[PDB]
Amino acid sequence: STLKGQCIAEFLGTGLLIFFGVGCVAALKVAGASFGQWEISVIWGLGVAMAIYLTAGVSGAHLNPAVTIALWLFACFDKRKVIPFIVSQVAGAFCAAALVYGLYYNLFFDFEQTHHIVRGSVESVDLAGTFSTYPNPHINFVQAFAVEMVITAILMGLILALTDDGNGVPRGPLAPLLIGLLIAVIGASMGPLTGFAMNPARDFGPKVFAWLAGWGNVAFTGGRDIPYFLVPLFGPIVGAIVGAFAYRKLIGRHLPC
Amino acid sequence: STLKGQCIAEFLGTGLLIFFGVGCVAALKVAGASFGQWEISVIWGLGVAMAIYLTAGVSGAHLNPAVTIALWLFACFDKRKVIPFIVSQVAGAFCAAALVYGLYYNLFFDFEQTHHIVRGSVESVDLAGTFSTYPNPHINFVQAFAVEMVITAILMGLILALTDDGNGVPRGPLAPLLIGLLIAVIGASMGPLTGFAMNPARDFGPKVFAWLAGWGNVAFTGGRDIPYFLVPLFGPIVGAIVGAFAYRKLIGRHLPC
Amino acid sequence: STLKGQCIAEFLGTGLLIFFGVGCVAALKVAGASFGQWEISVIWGLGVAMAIYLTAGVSGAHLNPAVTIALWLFACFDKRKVIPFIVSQVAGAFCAAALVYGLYYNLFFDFEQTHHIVRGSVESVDLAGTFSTYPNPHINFVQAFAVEMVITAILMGLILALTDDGNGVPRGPLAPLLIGLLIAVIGASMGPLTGFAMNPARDFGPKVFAWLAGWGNVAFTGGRDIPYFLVPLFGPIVGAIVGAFAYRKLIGRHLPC
Amino acid sequence: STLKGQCIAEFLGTGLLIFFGVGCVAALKVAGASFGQWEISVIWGLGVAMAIYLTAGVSGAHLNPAVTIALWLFACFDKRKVIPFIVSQVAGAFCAAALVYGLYYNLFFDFEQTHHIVRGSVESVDLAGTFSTYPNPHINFVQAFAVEMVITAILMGLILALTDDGNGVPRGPLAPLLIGLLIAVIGASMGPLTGFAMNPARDFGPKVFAWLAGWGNVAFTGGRDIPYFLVPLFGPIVGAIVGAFAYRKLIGRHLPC
Repeated sequence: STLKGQCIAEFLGTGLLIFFGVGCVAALKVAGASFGQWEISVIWGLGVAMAIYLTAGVSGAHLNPAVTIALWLFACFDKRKVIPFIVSQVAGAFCAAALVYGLYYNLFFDFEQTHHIVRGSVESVDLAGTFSTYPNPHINFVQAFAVEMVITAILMGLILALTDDGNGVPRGPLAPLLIGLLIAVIGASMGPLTGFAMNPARDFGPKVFAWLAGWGNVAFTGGRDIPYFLVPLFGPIVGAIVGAFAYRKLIGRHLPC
Repeated sequence: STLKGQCIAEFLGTGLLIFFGVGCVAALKVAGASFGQWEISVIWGLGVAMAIYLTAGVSGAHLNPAVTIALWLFACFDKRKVIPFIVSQVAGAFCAAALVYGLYYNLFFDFEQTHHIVRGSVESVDLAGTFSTYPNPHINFVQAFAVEMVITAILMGLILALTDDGNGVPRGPLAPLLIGLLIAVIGASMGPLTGFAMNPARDFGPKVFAWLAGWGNVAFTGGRDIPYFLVPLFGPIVGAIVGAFAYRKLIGRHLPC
Repeated sequence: STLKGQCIAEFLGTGLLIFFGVGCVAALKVAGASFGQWEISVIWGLGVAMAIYLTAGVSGAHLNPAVTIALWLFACFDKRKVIPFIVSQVAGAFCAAALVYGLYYNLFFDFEQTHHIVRGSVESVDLAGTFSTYPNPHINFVQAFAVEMVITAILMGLILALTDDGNGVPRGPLAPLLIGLLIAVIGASMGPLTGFAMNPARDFGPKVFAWLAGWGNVAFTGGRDIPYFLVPLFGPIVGAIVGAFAYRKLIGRHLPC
Repeated sequence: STLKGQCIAEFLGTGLLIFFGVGCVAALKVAGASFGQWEISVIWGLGVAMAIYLTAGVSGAHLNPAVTIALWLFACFDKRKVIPFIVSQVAGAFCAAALVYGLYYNLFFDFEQTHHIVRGSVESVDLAGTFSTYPNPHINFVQAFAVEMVITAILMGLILALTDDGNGVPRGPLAPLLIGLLIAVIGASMGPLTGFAMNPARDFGPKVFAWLAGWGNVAFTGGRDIPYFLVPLFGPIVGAIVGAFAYRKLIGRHLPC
C-alpha cells in the first residue's frame, strides 16, 4: 500500500479506538451508566483490538506514536513514514473526540448545569477527564511518569514478540486479541493511577480538543503546578524505547532487516 | 439452499438474538437482576454471535434488514431475496418478543401493580423499553438519528471486511465472534444514548408487539412529539448504506460479482 | 475407551462443573462475595466448557442426562450406555455438592446463626438454593416448566449442530467454548426465572444432598404445593427431545448411523 | 535454551503475573476502584495467561513451584533445573511486589492515615492482604489447607492434559488461555475462602516483602495462632502432587520419557 492509504488507515484506526474508549467514559460520567474499573479497561482493550484488526493489513495497525517510534529504532520500520504516521494518529484521536462530544453534547451541558460546574476551572478537570487522562491526586509527576514508562514497556514487549516482520502487527485474529487483553489487564491494575494512557495520541489529541471546547489551560496542566500533559506525551515514548531495548537484549530475535 | 430454507434460518436467527437480548433486559427491569451497561451489551453481542454461527451456513446470517439492504446495493446479494429476508427478520423479532413476554408475564404485571403504572401512559414507556429502544431524555430526534447512522456504519464496515463472497457472513467461528465483540463495545459506549438498536427488525418487531400488548401509541412515539420509531427504522438503513459506500471507496476490495 | 473409563469421565466431568457453579453461588450467599447475574452465569458457562474439554476425548462430554437421552433417540448414541451414563452424571453432581458444602461448612452455619434460620423450614429454602435451583416466587409450575423446555431445546440444537458423529461433543477447543457461551447468555436472560438448570443431574444430585444435609422435604418441594423438583427433572428432558426433533426436521443433517 | 535464559524467563514471567494481580488488588483496596470477585479472578487468570504466552517458548512457562515440582516427579522435567526454577519464581514474585508497592506508595500511606491503621498490628493484616492471601475468618487451618490442595490438583490436571512433552506448557495461544480461564473460575468459586493462591511463589514472595515493608511477623502468621503462611507454601505442593498422580492413574497418557 502507498503512504496515502497507510496514513488513512492510521487516521481511521486511531479514531475508532478513541470513539469506543472516550464514548464509554462519557457514558459513565455524564450519562449515568454503571461501569467498573475492569469494565472500562476491557472496553478500551476490545476497542483497540477491533481497530488493529481493521488496519493491520494496510498500515500495520500501529495506532500509537510510541509504538511507531520504537519500531523505527528497534525494528525494520522506515524512518520516512514516522512523521506522517504520528500526525495521522494524532489527527484521528482529535477528530474522534469531537465526534463523541457532539453525540454527548446535550448530556455534557446538563451535567454542568446540575452541579454548577464552570468549564475551565479547577473543578472542571474532572469533567475534562472524559477525553484525556489525569493523575491520581495522591501521586506526583515523577510517580506518574514511572507508571507510564512501565506499562508501555510491557505493551511494547508483547508487540515485538508478535511481529513477524519489523513493520507492525501481523494479520490475523490472534495478535489483536492478545494486545487487547494486555491493555485490559494493564488498565485494571495500573489504570486508577494515571488512566493507563500508554498512547501519546490517545491523550494529546483529545487534550487539544478539550482546550478548544472551552476547558482552556486546565486541559493541559490538569490543575497541577507542573503541566501533567508531559507525562502521557513522553512517558509512553520512553517506556516503549526501554521495553523494545530489553526485548532486543534478553531475546534478540532475528528480523528481516 | 432454497429460498424457503433461507427464510426459515433468518426467522429463527433473528428470533434467537431477540430472545437473549430482550430477556436479559426483562431480567434487569422486572426481575430485579443486577446488570451493568457492559453486561447488557455483552449479552447482546454474544447472543448475536451465537445466532450468526447457527445460521451462516444456510442464509448467510444477515439477521438485519440494514445489512441485507446494504449487501444488495454494495455486494453480490440478489435483489429477489431482499423482501423475503426482511419480512422473515421482522417476523422473527416479533415472535421472540411475544415468547419473552409470555415467560415474564407474571413479573410484568407485578411490576405495574407495585408502582401503580398504567400501561399505555407516558410513564409506561420506561417499561416498554424492555422490548424496544428509546432515546435518552436529553437528546433530540436529529441527535438520535446521528447516533444510529454512525454505529451502523461501523458495523457494516466490519461485515464487508469479513465477507468472502457478497452474500453474507462466512462460515466459521472467527466472523461471528468479531461481530459480537463489536456490538458489545458499541453498546457500551453509545448504548446509553439510543439503546444501540443498529437493527430495524430488532426495534420495529418488538415495537409492534408492545403496541398489541396494551402499550398502544406510546410504543411507537415514545412520548415525543416526533415519533421516535423512525430513528431505528431508517437510521440503521442510512448508516449501513453510508458505511458500505465508505468501505467500497477507501478499500475497494474485489468481489466475485 | 471402555464403559468403565467412560463412566469415570462422566462422573468427574459432572462433578467439576458442579464444583465451580455451586461454589460460586455459595460465595455469593454465605461468603458475602459480590456477584452479578451475568457473572454467575458466565462462571457456570466457563465451568461447563472446562469440564467438556477435559472429558470430550473419553466419554464425549455429555455431563447432562437430557443430552444423553436426546443423543440416544436422535443420534448414534448406544442405548446400552444410557443408564450407566445417567447414574455417573447424577453421582458426580451429588459428590461435588458435598465437597463444596464441606469447604464452606463453617460459613454456612454462621449464616444461619446470624439470621436465626432454622434448617428445614420454609425460610431455609433460600439457603437451599445454593445447591439446586428454585423458581421465582411470581411464576407457577407450568410457567417454570416452559422455561426449562425452551432453554434446553436451544442448548440441544447447538450440540447437534456441533457433533461430527452421533456420540457427543467433538474434541477441540471450539465446541466447549461455544456451549459455554450459550449457557452464559441463557443464564443471563432466563436465569432469574428458574435458575437455568438445563440439567437433571445438576439439580437432582445436589437436591438429594441438601435433603440429607438437614433441609429435609423442602429441598425437593421448595415450599410449593406442587413439588418443584419435577420441573428440572423432566423439563430439560422434554426440552432436549423437542429441540433435537426440530433440528432433525429443519436441517436433517446426515449422521454415520 | 540454556539454564540462564530459562531462569530469566521464569523470573520475568512470575513477576509479570504478580504485577497484574497484586496491582489490581491494590487498586481495589487503597485506590477505591470498584472490583467484584469475578473481576478480580479474571484479572489473575488473564495475567497468568499473558505471562505463560510470553515465556512458554523459553522455559516452558511454569511460573509455579508446585507445577515445577509435580512435573519433575510425574513428567520428563529434569531434576537439575528444579531448584533454580523455584528460586527464580520466588525472586520474581518478590521483586514485582516491590514494584507495585512503589507505584502505590502514596496511596498506601494515605489509607493508613485515614483509618488510623498502625502497620504491623492485627488490624494491618487486612492491608497486608494486598500482596499475599489470608484465610476467611470463619475457616480453620485444616479447612484452608484442604481448599489449596483441591484447587491446585484441578489446575495440575489441566496442565498435564495440555503438555505435549513432559517439560511444561506448549507454545501457542490455546494452552495459556485455557489455564487462565481455569484460574478465573477457581478464584470465583473458591477465592473468598483462601485467596486462591495455588502458587507457593505468588504467596511466599510478596509475604517476605510485606515483612520487610514494615508489617513484621503478622505478614507470615496472619494473626492466627498457627502461622497461616504454611497453607499456601505446602498446600499447593501437596495438591499438585495429588492431582498429577490422579491423572497418571485415571488416564496414564504416554510421555517421551
